[PDB]
Amino acid sequence: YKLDVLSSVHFVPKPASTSLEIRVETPTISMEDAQPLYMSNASSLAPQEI
Amino acid sequence: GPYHIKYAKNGTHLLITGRKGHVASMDWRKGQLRAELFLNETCHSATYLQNEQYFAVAQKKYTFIYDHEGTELHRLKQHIEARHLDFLPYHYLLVTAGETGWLKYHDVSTGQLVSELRTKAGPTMAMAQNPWNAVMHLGHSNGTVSLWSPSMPEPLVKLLSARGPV
Amino acid sequence: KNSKIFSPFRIIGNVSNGVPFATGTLGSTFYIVTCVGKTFQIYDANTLHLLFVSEKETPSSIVALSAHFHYVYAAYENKVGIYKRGIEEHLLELETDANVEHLCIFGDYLCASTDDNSIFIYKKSDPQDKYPSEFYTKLTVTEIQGGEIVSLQHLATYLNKLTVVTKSNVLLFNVRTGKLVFTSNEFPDQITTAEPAPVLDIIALGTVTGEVIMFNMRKGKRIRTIKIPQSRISSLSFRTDGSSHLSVGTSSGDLIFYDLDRRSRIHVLKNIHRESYGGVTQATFLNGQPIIVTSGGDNSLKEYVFDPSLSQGSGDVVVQPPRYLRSRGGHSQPPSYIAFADSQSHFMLSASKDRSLWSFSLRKDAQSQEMSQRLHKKQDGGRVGGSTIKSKFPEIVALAIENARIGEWENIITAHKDEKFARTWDMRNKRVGRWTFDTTDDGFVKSVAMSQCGNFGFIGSSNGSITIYNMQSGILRKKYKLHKRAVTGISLDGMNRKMVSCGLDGIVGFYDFNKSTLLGKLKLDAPITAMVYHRSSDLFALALDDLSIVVIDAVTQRVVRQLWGHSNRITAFDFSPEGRWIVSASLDSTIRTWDLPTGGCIDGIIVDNVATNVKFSPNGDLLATTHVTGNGICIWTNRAQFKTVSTRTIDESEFARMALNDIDFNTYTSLEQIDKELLTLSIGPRSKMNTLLHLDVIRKRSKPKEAPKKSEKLPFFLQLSGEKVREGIAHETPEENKFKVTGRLGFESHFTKQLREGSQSKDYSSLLATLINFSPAAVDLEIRSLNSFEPFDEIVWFIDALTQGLKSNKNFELYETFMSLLFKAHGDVIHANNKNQDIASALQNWEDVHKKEDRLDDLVKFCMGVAAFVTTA
Amino acid sequence: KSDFKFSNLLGTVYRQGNITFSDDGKQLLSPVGNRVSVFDLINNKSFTFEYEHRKNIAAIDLNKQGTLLISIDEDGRAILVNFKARNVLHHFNFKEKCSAVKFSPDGRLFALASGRFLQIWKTPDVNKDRQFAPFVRHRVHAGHFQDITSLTWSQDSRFILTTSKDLSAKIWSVDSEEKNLAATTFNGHRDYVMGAFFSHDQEKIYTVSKDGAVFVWEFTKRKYSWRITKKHFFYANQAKVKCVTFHPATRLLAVGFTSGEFRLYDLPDFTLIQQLSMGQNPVNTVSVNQTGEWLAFGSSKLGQLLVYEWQSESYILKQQGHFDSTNSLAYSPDGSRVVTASEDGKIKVWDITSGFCLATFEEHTSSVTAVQFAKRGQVMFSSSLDGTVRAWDLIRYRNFRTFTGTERIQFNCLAVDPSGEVVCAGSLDNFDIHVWSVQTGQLLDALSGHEGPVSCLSFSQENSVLASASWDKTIRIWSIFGRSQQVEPIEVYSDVLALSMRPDGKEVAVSTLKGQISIFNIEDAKQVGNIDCRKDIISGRFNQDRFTAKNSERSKFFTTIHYSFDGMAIVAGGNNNSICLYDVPNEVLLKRFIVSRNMALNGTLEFLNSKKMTEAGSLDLIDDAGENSDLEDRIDNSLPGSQRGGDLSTRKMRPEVRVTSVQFSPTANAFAAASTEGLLIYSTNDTILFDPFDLDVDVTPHSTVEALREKQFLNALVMAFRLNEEYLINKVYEAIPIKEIPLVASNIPAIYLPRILKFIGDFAIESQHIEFNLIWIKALLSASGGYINEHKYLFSTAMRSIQRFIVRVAKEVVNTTTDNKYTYRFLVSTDGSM
RNA sequence: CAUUGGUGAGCAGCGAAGGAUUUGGUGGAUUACUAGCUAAUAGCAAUCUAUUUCAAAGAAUUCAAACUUGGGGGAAUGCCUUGUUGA
Repeated sequence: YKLDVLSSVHFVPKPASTSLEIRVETPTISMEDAQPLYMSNASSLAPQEI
Repeated sequence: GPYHIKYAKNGTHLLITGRKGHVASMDWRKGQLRAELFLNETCHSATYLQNEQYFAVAQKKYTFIYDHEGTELHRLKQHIEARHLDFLPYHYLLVTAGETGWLKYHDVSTGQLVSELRTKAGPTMAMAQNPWNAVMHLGHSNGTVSLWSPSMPEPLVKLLSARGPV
Repeated sequence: KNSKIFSPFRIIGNVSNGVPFATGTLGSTFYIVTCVGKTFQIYDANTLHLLFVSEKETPSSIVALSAHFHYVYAAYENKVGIYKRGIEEHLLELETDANVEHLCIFGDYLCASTDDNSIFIYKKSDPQDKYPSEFYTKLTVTEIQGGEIVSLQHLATYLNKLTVVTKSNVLLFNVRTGKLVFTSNEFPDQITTAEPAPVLDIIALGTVTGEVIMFNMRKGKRIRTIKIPQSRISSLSFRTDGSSHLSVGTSSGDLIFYDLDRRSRIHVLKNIHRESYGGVTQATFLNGQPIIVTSGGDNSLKEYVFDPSLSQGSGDVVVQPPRYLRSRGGHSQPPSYIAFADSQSHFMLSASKDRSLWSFSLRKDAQSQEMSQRLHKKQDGGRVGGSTIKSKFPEIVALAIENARIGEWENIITAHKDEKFARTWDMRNKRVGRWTFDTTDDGFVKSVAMSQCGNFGFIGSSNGSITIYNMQSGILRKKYKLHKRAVTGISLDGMNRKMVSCGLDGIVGFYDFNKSTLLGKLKLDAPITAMVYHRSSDLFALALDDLSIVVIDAVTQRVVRQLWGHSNRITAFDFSPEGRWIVSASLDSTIRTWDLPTGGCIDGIIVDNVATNVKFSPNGDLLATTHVTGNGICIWTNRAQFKTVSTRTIDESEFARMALNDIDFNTYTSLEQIDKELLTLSIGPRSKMNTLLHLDVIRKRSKPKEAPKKSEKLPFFLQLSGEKVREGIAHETPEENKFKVTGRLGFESHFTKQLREGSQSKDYSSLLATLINFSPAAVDLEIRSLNSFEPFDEIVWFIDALTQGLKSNKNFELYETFMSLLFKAHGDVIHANNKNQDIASALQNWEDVHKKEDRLDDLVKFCMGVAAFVTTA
Repeated sequence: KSDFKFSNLLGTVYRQGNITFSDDGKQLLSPVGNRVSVFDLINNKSFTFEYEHRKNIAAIDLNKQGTLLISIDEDGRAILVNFKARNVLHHFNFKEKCSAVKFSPDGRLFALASGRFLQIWKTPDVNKDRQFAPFVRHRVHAGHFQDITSLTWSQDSRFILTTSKDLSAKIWSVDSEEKNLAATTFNGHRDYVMGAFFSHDQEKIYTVSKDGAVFVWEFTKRKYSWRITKKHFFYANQAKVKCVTFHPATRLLAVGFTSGEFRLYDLPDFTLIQQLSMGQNPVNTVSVNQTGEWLAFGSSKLGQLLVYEWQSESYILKQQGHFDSTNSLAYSPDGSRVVTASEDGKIKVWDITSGFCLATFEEHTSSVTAVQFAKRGQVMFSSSLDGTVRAWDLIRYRNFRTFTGTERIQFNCLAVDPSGEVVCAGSLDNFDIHVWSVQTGQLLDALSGHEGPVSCLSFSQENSVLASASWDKTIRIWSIFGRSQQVEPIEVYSDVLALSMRPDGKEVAVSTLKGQISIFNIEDAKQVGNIDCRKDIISGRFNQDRFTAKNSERSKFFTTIHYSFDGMAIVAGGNNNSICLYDVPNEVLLKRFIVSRNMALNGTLEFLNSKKMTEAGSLDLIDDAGENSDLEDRIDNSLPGSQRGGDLSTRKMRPEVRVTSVQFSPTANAFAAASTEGLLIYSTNDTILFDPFDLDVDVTPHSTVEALREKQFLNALVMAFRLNEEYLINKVYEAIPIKEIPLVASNIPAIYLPRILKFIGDFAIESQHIEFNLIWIKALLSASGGYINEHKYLFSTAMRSIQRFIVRVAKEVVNTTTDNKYTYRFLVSTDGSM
């Protein structure tokens, strides 16, 4: 962090790597921020996934 | 401004330190300006050392020792956030206290921290040296006055002389 | 005379009208009170910054001003007002028609002298009262006693004595007893000024023939006599800085300083103020200071200072001459032209008959400055031709300004009287520019205009030729020759494509600026006098000689609106920034506002003095006008900017004697429902439909991620135990028997009572109305609390309520939402008892109405099929 | 056309100062840096006032009647603004750092805490016309020995409690006759008294100190005097009380601590109702609704704004904005939403109307440089300096794919094919354009030929060619699609900083380092126009600069440009205090907009006040951090040479006014510009201007109404358009019967067809007449469908607005209607028993 | 032959009781104008201080308090912590 800020964020990106993430089925509204509105109502997992 | 003033022990020289960082040393009788610093920094207080040749300035975070012509000699990295400065002329000790609540005695001649004492009473509000016996009196936010010596880690005396900060 | 769109705000550029200013001291500081027509202004002596202005304009012009500590006394006609911080605290009304002339306040006594040699004395009701209010007595000086009163003065250390100074001699009146204590010997020359000396018992008297007398009242004898032959003393003042100096102002505009100790003249300041306007009307030494403040009738206030002597010894002899320190001023004669310098309302440009151009600041007076006339050195290197004696440029008839290229090169063009070239100025430098634009056809300059880009300047000559120069290099580029008489207006559209001109010959020429071609020519009945072009709307109005304003659209070259009603020549007019109004002034002492959409006069004013110029602020907040009398600029506030103004045409006959509501206010409120057959949504936010359906999931998102910590010992009824408002469904109180599941009579909810009332009455209009008003949480709570047990009356009634709502075709998207919530909360109950006749019948009726509302689907499906196809292929 | 006005500011919900609830409780007033933003929570609407202070706002307050608002900056400069008319009444300078301002609950008087003096003034009457000195002083009180921290009005508008840094709270009586009633000073606090309040009965006075002690004062015998009957303590280990508020009716005490956690207390029992944490940053301001059920909190560091419903433990509002971080912006194809990319690495979707962040994404590790939507609109792509390009699926909020170069290059620009099947990104250290396949994620190819870093990219929406520009002083057109790959380089006089593609796909405009906008013909590769912009650009002198602004060459060029969707205008911005809107065919400046007027930002002023300059240097450059009382403020974490990409504490220099991106609204005559303070949106919505088209003397508002009464609908409608009055168009529009709509629609002249379509789209989105508007659209499309096809770009914005209405509100209604039909049939047809 | 090299000797042209260049000092602006001091619901502004004192209120086991240190290795004697001895 310190070196990146010192170099004005003109650094050389780190080597790429692969990692695994777990996605839990939930209503799409929950993932959104809290306001008196929602943008999408779908589920977080597609029909293939289920 | 505002300006904190400290005269020399013999009264021949005047040291002035503005809050915004205008520090000047002058012989006020003959109107000769010995040094003038325009440090772009917040200066709280300044004091003369053994004579007019050297003086100390308590800046934003560190205390700096300067020469007669204004040349910086030392940056006292050990003294942090000092707001009050005093010099014991017979012992050649420089004393500081500030927001850290730490009383530090520094020997100008040898340049070694003689002792650092923990006040444990929060930021120091006032300071005054007892010229007769060189005992330092610190006032605190709890309204007590503590007497200190460099050779005792605990205060010599504690006096309750106010209901609020001294 | 009162406008419905505009209201006076203040005057700009006027510092003093010539009445002697008053000086008052608050602590160590000093302030100066100067008269400006019917209002006075207070300046700080240290900076000459305006502090206060009188809250309201006095009915009559102020004649005298006296200030003591916080309070200021202003005399007008037969009334004396007392002001503090510019706000009137008390008004003293004298009981005689004679107008007040002179005013003196010492201690608790206020002395007012009327022009009939009557002195009115007012006293404080209480010793600690701030100002005198109570009427004490009246002292009258008869012709035998003395001549006309010159001034009222009070000398120090005199108990209850007023030193009345008359033309013939001086008198000493005891105000407490109202008796003539002493009468001075008659003086051969008429007295014009009096001033108490810093010494005791001595008052300096100034005669009409250049003689100053140090009259001693205690001895009643002359002490000294200064002589200034062929001069008239207008003011006197002593230096209290420890130096025995006396400053003598003269009506000639000169200020002389004498050293009383040495009997010598220190210096003379020549022509500090104009002789034509009264010279030095007032010149006062600031108490205990070397600064002397001078004023005159030329709308100027100056300060001079005496520097310390340059000689280490004999500083008394070697006296430095006074030095100009600071001053404030304005035009000496009424402004001839005005213009707003910038898009915001910061600065105004002004020109006057005194041959001076000023830049006036509305936001602060100190920022006001005069633009220099110092000329730049010629680029060629030849010597510039002009008189060695320096003179100001002639009066400015026209002005054009742009801010596209401010700071890059010249951005103002001005036209001068009887002059065959136009001068340029620089607003950033506040100095005359280095270019001069000549007509090149031996004609005077009548019109000046600039392009929006700030690169070109257009000059219209009295011989009909239009010359076009480049502002950066001042090189003549193009010359158009269509008009044979004077060109009185030139304008170019914002796009720099189409250019329009007008002249006294009556033709309106349309040119293509880029191609340099004559697009068209339009002839009007009468000679055209002026032009204003509105660049945003591409409309320009022309003031014809037949007392009409003709609005023309440059795009189509046709007259769109013609305005009638003025009884005399139109001096000036301007467009409103939105392009919807025109405000015009004429010689018949009226200012009319015209509404272009309806082409009628909506507002009318009658000005005491003819308004020579009218200008809107580009913001539209302010309207600035100048008048044939008065050195300042009248600023009006646009009331339409804070409320709607009716556009009903003004009554012509009533205006002459003095000398569909939605359409009137230019608004329209959409109907509740265009037709019964047409489906209409609810009158509210469109998120209400979404909030109701997905309430639970939205609230789950709202809950904090980590459970909040709370004290174990918490009141169980804390929410209810509230000192006293919350209007939620929970905070409902019953309104005033066998137990009933839904609600017991006298203990029933408001909604359920409405539901039961509707069922018997066979109309749920009241119930449907309150459903729409319920909050989304309240709506869910009521539906979910509906009785779900046999014989299922409430569910059946609710279905009948919603079914009625769908018939109305109003708010149908809530009724669909309510029915969706009913199935969500009671779907199983309906499903289990679908065979029950009551539920089956109520459900069947709902479907009958609901089936009809499928046309909306067809309309939506059609538009998507076409709109997708049209935009794509 | 070119009549734009500042409408609202997105990207920031709170910067500093005290947030206040409206008296009705349905609107929240939040100071956003230099302006005041108003959020209508119930109606889901927001607006930001046009008036602008010259420094950041410090205190605001709205009177109970809801008519007058007073806002004060950090220098004591005050502006009185008419809330309903949104216009400024007066400007007042109090000549000192006012800490708090509060209207009396009566509304007649308002009080000022200006240093150690309490100033009470009389409220100007809103109905009265503006005058030179509208304010009238009432009294000035000087009892405190140090600055006043806050003040509280009594419920009867008769007493004021003032709390100062003197470890004291002091009470005053508004009426001189009642001075004996309240002339007491409350002592005994170890630290600053943050707040003092009255109980509902007004017989009890509560005082709260920074150390965390609550004192309960009562008038009791030891003959009667105020005494501390009870003392309560917040046993916070190190957190200090930062803001305190009290609701007398509900006896609710909400306290915000420096640790970032707030507590709700019940007085005088001192029962802890709740304790929550918003984060690690201090809670700067806390406010209570009139009913007492909503509590609004704000944190300045991250610009958070939290409205908490302590009754239900729910968040009405939970938002966090960006300051000096927005690198780019993108409109959704329908224009309902705007996306922003921040240096934090977070992509946020903001709703234009409500003004709140719908969703946030945090996959990217480093600064996000660009964001772009696919033509379809469902999918979004973003690039970041971490070296990855990420595709986002908005329907499920998943990063369904991520692209990365083999050499791990930082990406600064991005372009997406209209088909959404190819993605190209550029860099400032590679000189090549990497290309990926969306479906596969494989790197298709690397385009080479540039001799300098690639600065920008864009796909032609029709021709599907790729235009790239670099600091190589050249532009290259790549025909990547097709059996044969061709490249056509075009030379330019200077480095190319931005590039915009015509919607037609026939021309491309480029902004160069010379301050020039040059338009080239893609097919012929020859210049067709040039616009000079160096003179138009307004650039300010920085406090640290040793050279004039006129001679300064810091930023006299436009780093971002965008076409209007019609194709006749360009909006440009850069690292300067100007947004310039040019007209392409005629190459003239339609208008210039000043981005900011905040003297806090470094680049605002062309000329700096000479009084600041001294023998040492600028007075501003002196660092006054040491004077601050709190340690956290004194700490300096600044790295010596950092310029960009770190927190504001790291830079050590003032923020610089600059515009990172600009775009036109697809569906409205508006454009949005991302800047340091936030996402400024300029729109032409108000339309107060009178801009008639083809008038005659016969055309008049009266004449149109006469036509309606005579049932001449077509003439009435046409005459309304010639006047171009919104109210008159609305009146005629709703007065045409349904039977006559097909006849009128088929007979409207072609010239007025774009105007009616624009009106319907804007009117339909918020109107209640869904069916009537759909009938009109059906009539217009059927009657003049072919004409709209021939001229797509004239009707582009109007058509997108109509589609938004048919998709975002109309489809939502039938979706709710149709599911009831099926839910109905299942319940009746199906057999339910047991 | 060319100097867009320096230094001079002179015209044409411009040209109203002279013209050109450089420079010290002060004043006004460079943010949007509600007045000075104090012990401030009022006094003062020529100050009082010969009523300026009393009364009332006012003291967290927070009895906590370096959020403040360039890296590596130690620290006899100091200092901190923990136990322990004898009073």
